[PDB]
Amino acid sequence: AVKKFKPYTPSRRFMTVADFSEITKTEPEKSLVKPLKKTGGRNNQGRITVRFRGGGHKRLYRIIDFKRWDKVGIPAKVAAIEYDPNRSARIALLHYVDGEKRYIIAPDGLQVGQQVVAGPDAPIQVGNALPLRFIPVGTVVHAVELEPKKGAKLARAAGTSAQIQGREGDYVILRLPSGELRKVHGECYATVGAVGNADHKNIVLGKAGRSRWLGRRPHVRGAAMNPVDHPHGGGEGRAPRGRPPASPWGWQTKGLKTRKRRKPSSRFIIAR
Amino acid sequence: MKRTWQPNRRKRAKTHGFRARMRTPGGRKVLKRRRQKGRWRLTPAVRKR
RNA sequence: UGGGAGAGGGUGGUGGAAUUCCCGGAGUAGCGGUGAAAUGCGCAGAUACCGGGAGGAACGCCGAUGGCGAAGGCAGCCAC
RNA sequence: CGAUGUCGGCUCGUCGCAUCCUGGGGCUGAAGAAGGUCCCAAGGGUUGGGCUGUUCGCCCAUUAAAGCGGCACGCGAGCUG
RNA sequence: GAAUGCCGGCAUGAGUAACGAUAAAGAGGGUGAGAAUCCCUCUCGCCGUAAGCCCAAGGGUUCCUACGCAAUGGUCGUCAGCGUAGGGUUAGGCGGGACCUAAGGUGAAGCCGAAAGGCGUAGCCGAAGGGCAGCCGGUUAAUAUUCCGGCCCUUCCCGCAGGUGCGAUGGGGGGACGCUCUAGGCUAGGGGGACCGGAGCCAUGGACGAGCCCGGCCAGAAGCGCAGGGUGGGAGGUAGGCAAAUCCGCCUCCCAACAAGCUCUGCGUGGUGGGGAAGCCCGUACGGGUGACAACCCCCCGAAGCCAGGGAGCCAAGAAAAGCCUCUAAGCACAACCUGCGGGAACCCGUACCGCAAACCGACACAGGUGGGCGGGUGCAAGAGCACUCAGGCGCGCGGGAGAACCCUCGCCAAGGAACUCUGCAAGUUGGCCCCGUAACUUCGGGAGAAGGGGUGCUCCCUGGGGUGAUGAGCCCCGGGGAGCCGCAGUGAACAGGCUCUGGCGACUGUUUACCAAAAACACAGCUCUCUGCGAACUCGUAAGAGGAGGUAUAGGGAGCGACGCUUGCCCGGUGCCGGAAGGUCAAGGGGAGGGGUGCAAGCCCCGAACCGAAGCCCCGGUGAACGGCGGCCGUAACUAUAACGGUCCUAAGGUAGCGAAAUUCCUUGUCGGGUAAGUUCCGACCUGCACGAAAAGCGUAACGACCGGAGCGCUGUCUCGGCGAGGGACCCGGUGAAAUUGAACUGGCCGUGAAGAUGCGGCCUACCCGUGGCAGGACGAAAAGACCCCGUGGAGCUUUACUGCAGCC
RNA sequence: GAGCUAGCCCUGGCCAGGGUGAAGCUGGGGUGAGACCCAGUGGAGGCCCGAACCGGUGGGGGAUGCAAACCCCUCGGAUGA
RNA sequence: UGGUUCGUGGAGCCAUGGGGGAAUCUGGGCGGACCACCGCCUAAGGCUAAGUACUCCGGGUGACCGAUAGCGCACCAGUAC
Ligand SMILES: [Mg+2]
Ligand SMILES: [Mg+2]
Ligand SMILES: [Mg+2]
Ligand SMILES: [Mg+2]
Ligand SMILES: [Mg+2]
Ligand SMILES: [Mg+2]
Ligand SMILES: [Mg+2]
Ligand SMILES: [Mg+2]
Ligand SMILES: [Mg+2]
Ligand SMILES: [Mg+2]
Ligand SMILES: [Mg+2]
Ligand SMILES: [Mg+2]
Ligand SMILES: [Mg+2]
Ligand SMILES: [Mg+2]
Ligand SMILES: [Mg+2]
Ligand SMILES: [Mg+2]
Ligand SMILES: [Mg+2]
Ligand SMILES: [Mg+2]
Ligand SMILES: [Mg+2]
Ligand SMILES: [Mg+2]
Ligand SMILES: [Mg+2]
Ligand SMILES: [Mg+2]
Ligand SMILES: [Mg+2]
Ligand SMILES: [Mg+2]
Ligand SMILES: [Mg+2]
Ligand SMILES: [Mg+2]
Ligand SMILES: [Mg+2]
Ligand SMILES: [Mg+2]
Ligand SMILES: [Mg+2]
Ligand SMILES: [Mg+2]
Ligand SMILES: [Mg+2]
Ligand SMILES: [Mg+2]
Ligand SMILES: [Mg+2]
Ligand SMILES: [Mg+2]
Ligand SMILES: [Mg+2]
Ligand SMILES: [Mg+2]
Ligand SMILES: [Mg+2]
Ligand SMILES: [Mg+2]
Ligand SMILES: [Mg+2]
Ligand SMILES: [Mg+2]
Ligand SMILES: [Mg+2]
Ligand SMILES: [Mg+2]
Ligand SMILES: [Mg+2]
Ligand SMILES: [Mg+2]
Ligand SMILES: [Mg+2]
Ligand SMILES: [Mg+2]
Ligand SMILES: [Mg+2]
Ligand SMILES: [Mg+2]
Ligand SMILES: [Mg+2]
Ligand SMILES: [Mg+2]
Ligand SMILES: [Mg+2]
Ligand SMILES: [Mg+2]
Ligand SMILES: [Mg+2]
Ligand SMILES: [Mg+2]
Ligand SMILES: [Mg+2]
Ligand SMILES: [Mg+2]
Ligand SMILES: [Mg+2]
Ligand SMILES: [Mg+2]
Ligand SMILES: [Mg+2]
Ligand SMILES: [Mg+2]
Ligand SMILES: [Mg+2]
Ligand SMILES: [Mg+2]
Ligand SMILES: [Mg+2]
Ligand SMILES: [Mg+2]
Ligand SMILES: [Mg+2]
Ligand SMILES: [Mg+2]
Ligand SMILES: [Mg+2]
Ligand SMILES: [Mg+2]
Ligand SMILES: [Mg+2]
Ligand SMILES: [Mg+2]
Ligand SMILES: [Mg+2]
Ligand SMILES: [Mg+2]
Ligand SMILES: [Mg+2]
Ligand SMILES: [Mg+2]
Ligand SMILES: [Mg+2]
Ligand SMILES: [Mg+2]
Ligand SMILES: [Mg+2]
Ligand SMILES: [Mg+2]
Ligand SMILES: [Mg+2]
Ligand SMILES: [Mg+2]
Ligand SMILES: [Mg+2]
Ligand SMILES: [Mg+2]
Ligand SMILES: [Mg+2]
Ligand SMILES: [Mg+2]
Ligand SMILES: [Mg+2]
Ligand SMILES: [Mg+2]
Ligand SMILES: [Mg+2]
Ligand SMILES: [Mg+2]
Ligand SMILES: [Mg+2]
Ligand SMILES: [Mg+2]
Ligand SMILES: [Mg+2]
Ligand SMILES: [Mg+2]
Ligand SMILES: [Mg+2]
Ligand SMILES: [Mg+2]
Ligand SMILES: [Mg+2]
Ligand SMILES: [Mg+2]
Ligand SMILES: [Mg+2]
Ligand SMILES: [Mg+2]
Ligand SMILES: [Mg+2]
Ligand SMILES: [Mg+2]
Ligand SMILES: [Mg+2]
Ligand SMILES: [Mg+2]
Ligand SMILES: [Mg+2]
Ligand SMILES: [Mg+2]
Ligand SMILES: [Mg+2]
Ligand SMILES: [Mg+2]
Ligand SMILES: [Mg+2]
Ligand SMILES: [Mg+2]
Ligand SMILES: [Mg+2]
Ligand SMILES: [Mg+2]
Ligand SMILES: [Mg+2]
Ligand SMILES: [Mg+2]
Ligand SMILES: [Mg+2]
Ligand SMILES: [Mg+2]
Ligand SMILES: [Mg+2]
Ligand SMILES: [Mg+2]
Ligand SMILES: [Mg+2]
Ligand SMILES: [Mg+2]
Ligand SMILES: [Mg+2]
Ligand SMILES: [Mg+2]
Ligand SMILES: [Mg+2]
Ligand SMILES: [Mg+2]
Ligand SMILES: [Mg+2]
Ligand SMILES: [Mg+2]
Ligand SMILES: [Mg+2]
Ligand SMILES: [Mg+2]
Ligand SMILES: [Mg+2]
Ligand SMILES: [Mg+2]
Ligand SMILES: [Mg+2]
Ligand SMILES: [Mg+2]
Ligand SMILES: [Mg+2]
Ligand SMILES: [Mg+2]
Ligand SMILES: [Mg+2]
Ligand SMILES: [Mg+2]
Ligand SMILES: [Mg+2]
Ligand SMILES: [Mg+2]
Ligand SMILES: [Mg+2]
Ligand SMILES: [Mg+2]
Ligand SMILES: [Mg+2]
Ligand SMILES: [Mg+2]
Ligand SMILES: [Mg+2]
Ligand SMILES: [Mg+2]
Ligand SMILES: [Mg+2]
Ligand SMILES: [Mg+2]
Ligand SMILES: [Mg+2]
Ligand SMILES: [Mg+2]
Ligand SMILES: [Mg+2]
Ligand SMILES: [Mg+2]
Ligand SMILES: [Mg+2]
Ligand SMILES: [Mg+2]
Ligand SMILES: [Mg+2]
Ligand SMILES: [Mg+2]
Ligand SMILES: [Mg+2]
Ligand SMILES: [Mg+2]
Ligand SMILES: [Mg+2]
Ligand SMILES: [Mg+2]
Ligand SMILES: [Mg+2]
Ligand SMILES: [Mg+2]
Ligand SMILES: [Mg+2]
Ligand SMILES: [Mg+2]
Ligand SMILES: [Mg+2]
Ligand SMILES: [Mg+2]
Ligand SMILES: [Mg+2]
Ligand SMILES: [Mg+2]
Ligand SMILES: [Mg+2]
Ligand SMILES: [Mg+2]
Ligand SMILES: [Mg+2]
Ligand SMILES: [Mg+2]
Ligand SMILES: [Mg+2]
Ligand SMILES: [Mg+2]
Ligand SMILES: [Mg+2]
Ligand SMILES: [Mg+2]
Ligand SMILES: [Mg+2]
Ligand SMILES: [Mg+2]
Ligand SMILES: [Mg+2]
Ligand SMILES: [Mg+2]
Ligand SMILES: [Mg+2]
Ligand SMILES: [Mg+2]
Ligand SMILES: [Mg+2]
Ligand SMILES: [Mg+2]
Ligand SMILES: [Mg+2]
Ligand SMILES: [Mg+2]
Ligand SMILES: [Mg+2]
Ligand SMILES: [Mg+2]
Ligand SMILES: [Mg+2]
Ligand SMILES: [Mg+2]
Ligand SMILES: [Mg+2]
Ligand SMILES: [Mg+2]
Ligand SMILES: [Mg+2]
Ligand SMILES: [Mg+2]
Ligand SMILES: [Mg+2]
Ligand SMILES: [Mg+2]
Ligand SMILES: [Mg+2]
Ligand SMILES: [Mg+2]
Ligand SMILES: [Mg+2]
Ligand SMILES: [Mg+2]
Ligand SMILES: [Mg+2]
Ligand SMILES: [Mg+2]
Ligand SMILES: [Mg+2]
Ligand SMILES: [Mg+2]
Ligand SMILES: [Mg+2]
Ligand SMILES: [Mg+2]
Ligand SMILES: [Mg+2]
Ligand SMILES: [Mg+2]
Ligand SMILES: [Mg+2]
Ligand SMILES: [Mg+2]
Ligand SMILES: [Mg+2]
Ligand SMILES: [Mg+2]
Ligand SMILES: [Mg+2]
Ligand SMILES: [Mg+2]
Ligand SMILES: [Mg+2]
Ligand SMILES: [Mg+2]
Ligand SMILES: [Mg+2]
Ligand SMILES: [Mg+2]
Ligand SMILES: [Mg+2]
Ligand SMILES: [Mg+2]
Ligand SMILES: [Mg+2]
Ligand SMILES: [Mg+2]
Ligand SMILES: [Mg+2]
Ligand SMILES: [Mg+2]
Ligand SMILES: [Mg+2]
Ligand SMILES: [Mg+2]
Ligand SMILES: [Mg+2]
Ligand SMILES: [Mg+2]
Ligand SMILES: [Mg+2]
Ligand SMILES: [Mg+2]
Ligand SMILES: [Mg+2]
Ligand SMILES: [Mg+2]
Ligand SMILES: [Mg+2]
Ligand SMILES: [Mg+2]
Ligand SMILES: [Mg+2]
Ligand SMILES: [Mg+2]
Ligand SMILES: [Mg+2]
Ligand SMILES: [Mg+2]
Ligand SMILES: [Mg+2]
Ligand SMILES: [Mg+2]
Ligand SMILES: [Mg+2]
Ligand SMILES: [Mg+2]
Ligand SMILES: [Mg+2]
Ligand SMILES: [Mg+2]
Ligand SMILES: [Mg+2]
Ligand SMILES: [Mg+2]
Ligand SMILES: [Mg+2]
Repeated sequence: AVKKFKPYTPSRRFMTVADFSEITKTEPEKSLVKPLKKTGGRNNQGRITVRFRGGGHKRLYRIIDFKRWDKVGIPAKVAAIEYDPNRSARIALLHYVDGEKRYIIAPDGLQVGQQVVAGPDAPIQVGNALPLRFIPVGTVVHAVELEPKKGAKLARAAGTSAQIQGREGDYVILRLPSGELRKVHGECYATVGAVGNADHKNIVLGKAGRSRWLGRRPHVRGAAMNPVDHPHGGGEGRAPRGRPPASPWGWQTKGLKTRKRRKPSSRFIIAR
Repeated sequence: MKRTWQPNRRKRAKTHGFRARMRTPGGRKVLKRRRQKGRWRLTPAVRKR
């Protein structure tokens, strides 16, 4: 839906805030299962290796369930849907009949009080997790494992999904959110449905401060620098570059493909 | 204005102390040189308890 | 009250022909287009044919000089 | 070049005359008034503004006239910048 | 004898500058050999959300006392933060540690590294973060929440008494948290009083009066009373909380749905314990006596503090561990643990003093800097603002005169108001609150404090609301209405915007060249391109490993542009990039046709053609919000003129929209209009664009700007064109007393000359010796081994299709 | 060598007092249901004025200074990047 | 690739990182590409004084200095600062 503001200040005339009506009466999170101390830090053992990070709001990390084959057959009731600061999606807090409480990444259409389960059994319903093989060809799915028993790694951002295209021996063909055509092992678990919070792409940050709240420090152009700091540095009053556009470290940034050619993964990819 | 020397006993001891010098080979060489030179004080005197 | 007709509107599904593209087989001196031709594609192996895959669009005969709506308009079927 | 601060303005002037006006004067195509040119003569005086960093120039209103140049294109151990 | 030589000593300036904030001094009396400066008394001035108090870091004997002035103090000094000597720092409760954990560090296991060494789950260290039991008074010259007095607590150990299955570094709960706005009751604090307690006092015209002026509290167990914070209670089942678990979690039933009850805080009351002003008398460098059997009462304001884990809202979504409670396991149930009461034990370290400053950082008794808490009254609207002033602490460690020029700060001004000038630079106008009333434009919020006008004091009368008192008196806040009074002036003093039009640039809040540039530069939300399928790409690292990220295409990295509105056209010949199992060239390797060297020979050793050989380049294509670029000449219309039209040359293609003499336009003050009396500036247009142009984006854009340009109303010492006054210096006297510079000097002017600019050479002229206040013309004045220029086969920083290499990648 | 300085990480503290009054809610108007419009409440914002506090805009002074970056007036932000 | 005078040179010998990969006296290395003859050695295991280097320390001597010299210090100096 997206919240809008009146221009009672500049930067408030384009600012826009997400709709939190799907956040059930549960704003503060769950102890026990989560939170962990989350270690803010823009750098390695010493050196910054990803520029322009730092600042922004403190965050507690929600240690979510990305491998649902622990509770094969054990159903759970969706107790709540909460805001997760460490990801774009929302998170669903579910109570297993087992008594154990877990968070799943909250798919689109998930309602509070609804029944969800994981396993080869599992009715093909939104929220349920299955090995890819037993899911009907053509249904959309998310939180897809890459290799069996390694954890969900595909389609976890707000409003993303993958669609099952076909099967081929022990593998099923997925069309990933990028549009890549990928061979993924049949035994890989994935949970049916799309991610939801799909209005995430429609939010307008509004001002610089909002960028800072998310820990995103200002990004300065190479043109603004000096030849010591970027081959785009200098020269005189503005400059159109003078060479194929490059990163600070000298590699070209318009077209140069960079995935290594001889990767063993190559014989499982079909598209772009 | 604000000058460069802003004393701190913990900073002085943690930065120039005997144990800090002993922790690395470069500082052990510092203590070796000051000993051979006959320095009365191998490391800065940081006081208080 | 009792019945009748109808592409009335919508949501969710769902079918086949066909187009284009990708993959394999086997096949080679051109295809294409126009009043005439060229651009163009084709010796890096095309058009033609077969097998499978993908996606979008409208709905072939029925179909009518037919029907429905206030109008613009409304067409493969199913349920609500 | 092991130092001679460089345009323009302000302030302080001072010097040369090949004279902008004032005074003397020959000639005049000098009726008179006013002019032209010219010899002698610097004692003094030689406005306030608009434009522009401007020197210079163009204009507005005047005036007897709105002079040219030298003094490290005078003058920053005087000022500005 | 020289090296702007090195070390040391002494001159010069020169008794000159300065004596370190303009908050301020006068007198008198002590002491002393010596008093503007030390002591005491009075008069005066200054600070007072400090220039007063309390903590923290730092400092480290500066604290106190006694004896002293050679040196330190910008002078003096009998003085001190100085010298000599002595003394002073007392804790189970304050702070730190025999408590905990975070970043980070360290680090057994383990991983890596020529070596030194690097990462590294556990554990450990690691703190104004959590946990922890004390308040009030009195005493020293110096310590006190440490010593004493009163009252109150905390742990441990041993004993009896009563209870219970006790019971772990293990399981669970708890601790446990953001920003803004807040309700209820309290406290600190403050205002006050006809009430109480006081030594006193009627002055100078009046006042013996509810007169003046001072003070009217502090802490305090148990039990209480009020406000408040936390919490449901059971009965079954159980597969989860990595063993077990009566605990937790989860499902099903029942009573609560209440904060009733249970604990837990704070605040009043409280057995009881302390303090107790002004004034007067004393001798202190200060404190004591008395006032004192001191009184210790009632209202009002009321916090940002307490009840604090209270409530509500919002997105950007808000530490960890231990102490604490429960649960159980090995073990043990003669243990052990819980409760109550006794007796016993309770360590180590700091404790002085300064602490917005003469004790910390500044070489200095330096106008700079330094975290946190308290920080009173009055009045101006308010408030930590500003003016005065309690408590208190100061007069800034050279004075005295004078009344010059001149410098700085400040005040005023006739008449004119920007004529000054680069430019209203500066300064001046305006200025707080209440009430009316406001345009274009606009993104509908704004522009708005537009502009701009009126009121503002004081007395009396009537009168409406609230809060605390019971539905009332007092009291505390706000108003409304009506008459009057005074001055030039009523936010009367202090703090408290000048106004308007237009354009250029940037959307806007912001960031930046510490120490000359705060901008039109950077950033910014937003838009586009590209890379990247998770052991992701990219980055650091030899590696291990770490970031990316405990993230997964709505995610992450690079690049550019830069809100928003409207839009971003043609050229892929060249470069970059992307896609192309064809062909050409193409290294090592394979292959051996053939030939060579020795040998009596088998043999051994060499070269060595075809032929099979990758990536790359060539070649084929795509791709410009990738690198980039987007023409010329001649002719033609019936007034001339122009050329909608035509022809031709060439390129890969031959700038469309939109703007345009611009932040771009040389000629140029292009040309017309407008602003002026006058307009190389400014604005509106034409287009002949030397040399705009569409994401190094193009054209506009409300608002915004310590950005830049132009113009006007208002106001001025900016100017005609200056004058006067005040003060701190300058100046004279006493006192302490620098500096760079300096070949030596007994150092005139002119006209010449001299290395081309003479005090010193030539000729003439002028000129007694020597000082003081001063102006700057000169001594090519001082200060920097010229920073522009050139040179050196001098150095450094950058980029590239310069050379040759290296990391990295194929 | 990061006790100055730049960035970040962990944990603490601070921002007086005033104005403007977003969304949402309550009532009412209006419809078939709305949208929407009035009030009242409400306390939003890289909100406005402006002390502490963080700055350093313009001018004057200072230039062997109080100061090897200062001083006076003026100026910016001032719940947020 | 390194060492040797040896810098690819006719480039060996000695050591190696790397691919292949023997034998035990009629066995193997070498005599500077290579081959034949003729000669010298017996690798892939370790220990080995002396003669040789130096002067923190002690002693002796000086066509060595004599407080701006001589070690930075003749003196409580690697101190004061
Ligand atoms: Mg590391
Ligand atoms: Mg690092
Ligand atoms: Mg480190
Ligand atoms: Mg998470
Ligand atoms: Mg979410
Ligand atoms: Mg940027
Ligand atoms: Mg730059
Ligand atoms: Mg570069
Ligand atoms: Mg570069
Ligand atoms: Mg530059
Ligand atoms: Mg250029
Ligand atoms: Mg460039
Ligand atoms: Mg170029
Ligand atoms: Mg690709
Ligand atoms: Mg790369
Ligand atoms: Mg590749
Ligand atoms: Mg020169
Ligand atoms: Mg020379
Ligand atoms: Mg000289
Ligand atoms: Mg000179
Ligand atoms: Mg000179
Ligand atoms: Mg000149
Ligand atoms: Mg000049
Ligand atoms: Mg003449
Ligand atoms: Mg005449
Ligand atoms: Mg005449
Ligand atoms: Mg005449
Ligand atoms: Mg004449
Ligand atoms: Mg003359
Ligand atoms: Mg004359
Ligand atoms: Mg003028
Ligand atoms: Mg003018
Ligand atoms: Mg003249
Ligand atoms: Mg002259
Ligand atoms: Mg000249
Ligand atoms: Mg000139
Ligand atoms: Mg001149
Ligand atoms: Mg000057
Ligand atoms: Mg000058
Ligand atoms: Mg001069
Ligand atoms: Mg001067
Ligand atoms: Mg000499
Ligand atoms: Mg000499
Ligand atoms: Mg000589
Ligand atoms: Mg010298
Ligand atoms: Mg002297
Ligand atoms: Mg004197
Ligand atoms: Mg003098
Ligand atoms: Mg003098
Ligand atoms: Mg003097
Ligand atoms: Mg002074
Ligand atoms: Mg006296
Ligand atoms: Mg006396
Ligand atoms: Mg005596
Ligand atoms: Mg402390
Ligand atoms: Mg000190
Ligand atoms: Mg002392
Ligand atoms: Mg004494
Ligand atoms: Mg003394
Ligand atoms: Mg003295
Ligand atoms: Mg002094
Ligand atoms: Mg004394
Ligand atoms: Mg003292
Ligand atoms: Mg002393
Ligand atoms: Mg102990
Ligand atoms: Mg002990
Ligand atoms: Mg401890
Ligand atoms: Mg400990
Ligand atoms: Mg610990
Ligand atoms: Mg850790
Ligand atoms: Mg770390
Ligand atoms: Mg450790
Ligand atoms: Mg380590
Ligand atoms: Mg670690
Ligand atoms: Mg604490
Ligand atoms: Mg404690
Ligand atoms: Mg004391
Ligand atoms: Mg107590
Ligand atoms: Mg128990
Ligand atoms: Mg038990
Ligand atoms: Mg226990
Ligand atoms: Mg626990
Ligand atoms: Mg816990
Ligand atoms: Mg109240
Ligand atoms: Mg009280
Ligand atoms: Mg009170
Ligand atoms: Mg009172
Ligand atoms: Mg009172
Ligand atoms: Mg009495
Ligand atoms: Mg009387
Ligand atoms: Mg009185
Ligand atoms: Mg009273
Ligand atoms: Mg009580
Ligand atoms: Mg109660
Ligand atoms: Mg049970
Ligand atoms: Mg249970
Ligand atoms: Mg268990
Ligand atoms: Mg009480
Ligand atoms: Mg008393
Ligand atoms: Mg005293
Ligand atoms: Mg506070
Ligand atoms: Mg709460
Ligand atoms: Mg709360
Ligand atoms: Mg935790
Ligand atoms: Mg622990
Ligand atoms: Mg047991
Ligand atoms: Mg047992
Ligand atoms: Mg003490
Ligand atoms: Mg003390
Ligand atoms: Mg003090
Ligand atoms: Mg201060
Ligand atoms: Mg302070
Ligand atoms: Mg000071
Ligand atoms: Mg100091
Ligand atoms: Mg002083
Ligand atoms: Mg401060
Ligand atoms: Mg106060
Ligand atoms: Mg006050
Ligand atoms: Mg007062
Ligand atoms: Mg008041
Ligand atoms: Mg006010
Ligand atoms: Mg305060
Ligand atoms: Mg004040
Ligand atoms: Mg006082
Ligand atoms: Mg002084
Ligand atoms: Mg005045
Ligand atoms: Mg005047
Ligand atoms: Mg007047
Ligand atoms: Mg006027
Ligand atoms: Mg003018
Ligand atoms: Mg003038
Ligand atoms: Mg101007
Ligand atoms: Mg001004
Ligand atoms: Mg005024
Ligand atoms: Mg005012
Ligand atoms: Mg003003
Ligand atoms: Mg007024
Ligand atoms: Mg208007
Ligand atoms: Mg108008
Ligand atoms: Mg309207
Ligand atoms: Mg405007
Ligand atoms: Mg408005
Ligand atoms: Mg007004
Ligand atoms: Mg009442
Ligand atoms: Mg009342
Ligand atoms: Mg009046
Ligand atoms: Mg004032
Ligand atoms: Mg104002
Ligand atoms: Mg005005
Ligand atoms: Mg403007
Ligand atoms: Mg324009
Ligand atoms: Mg212009
Ligand atoms: Mg800006
Ligand atoms: Mg603002
Ligand atoms: Mg600067
Ligand atoms: Mg610096
Ligand atoms: Mg600097
Ligand atoms: Mg600099
Ligand atoms: Mg500046
Ligand atoms: Mg600025
Ligand atoms: Mg868009
Ligand atoms: Mg790397
Ligand atoms: Mg790594
Ligand atoms: Mg990683
Ligand atoms: Mg992570
Ligand atoms: Mg992205
Ligand atoms: Mg990016
Ligand atoms: Mg840009
Ligand atoms: Mg658009
Ligand atoms: Mg374009
Ligand atoms: Mg383009
Ligand atoms: Mg285009
Ligand atoms: Mg191309
Ligand atoms: Mg091209
Ligand atoms: Mg090419
Ligand atoms: Mg290619
Ligand atoms: Mg090839
Ligand atoms: Mg070959
Ligand atoms: Mg032969
Ligand atoms: Mg091509
Ligand atoms: Mg004609
Ligand atoms: Mg033509
Ligand atoms: Mg041609
Ligand atoms: Mg055009
Ligand atoms: Mg033009
Ligand atoms: Mg023009
Ligand atoms: Mg004209
Ligand atoms: Mg004109
Ligand atoms: Mg002008
Ligand atoms: Mg044209
Ligand atoms: Mg341009
Ligand atoms: Mg163009
Ligand atoms: Mg472009
Ligand atoms: Mg732009
Ligand atoms: Mg424009
Ligand atoms: Mg624009
Ligand atoms: Mg504009
Ligand atoms: Mg500005
Ligand atoms: Mg700004
Ligand atoms: Mg005006
Ligand atoms: Mg004046
Ligand atoms: Mg004047
Ligand atoms: Mg005159
Ligand atoms: Mg005066
Ligand atoms: Mg004197
Ligand atoms: Mg001469
Ligand atoms: Mg002579
Ligand atoms: Mg002479
Ligand atoms: Mg003199
Ligand atoms: Mg002078
Ligand atoms: Mg002179
Ligand atoms: Mg001279
Ligand atoms: Mg000179
Ligand atoms: Mg030099
Ligand atoms: Mg030199
Ligand atoms: Mg030079
Ligand atoms: Mg030059
Ligand atoms: Mg050369
Ligand atoms: Mg060179
Ligand atoms: Mg360098
Ligand atoms: Mg630092
Ligand atoms: Mg404070
Ligand atoms: Mg509203
Ligand atoms: Mg507000
Ligand atoms: Mg604001
Ligand atoms: Mg503002
Ligand atoms: Mg402000
Ligand atoms: Mg700043
Ligand atoms: Mg300041
Ligand atoms: Mg300033
Ligand atoms: Mg100045
Ligand atoms: Mg302002
Ligand atoms: Mg070699
Ligand atoms: Mg070799
Ligand atoms: Mg050779
Ligand atoms: Mg060789
Ligand atoms: Mg080998
Ligand atoms: Mg050998
Ligand atoms: Mg051989
Ligand atoms: Mg040989
Ligand atoms: Mg051996
Ligand atoms: Mg000597
Ligand atoms: Mg010596």
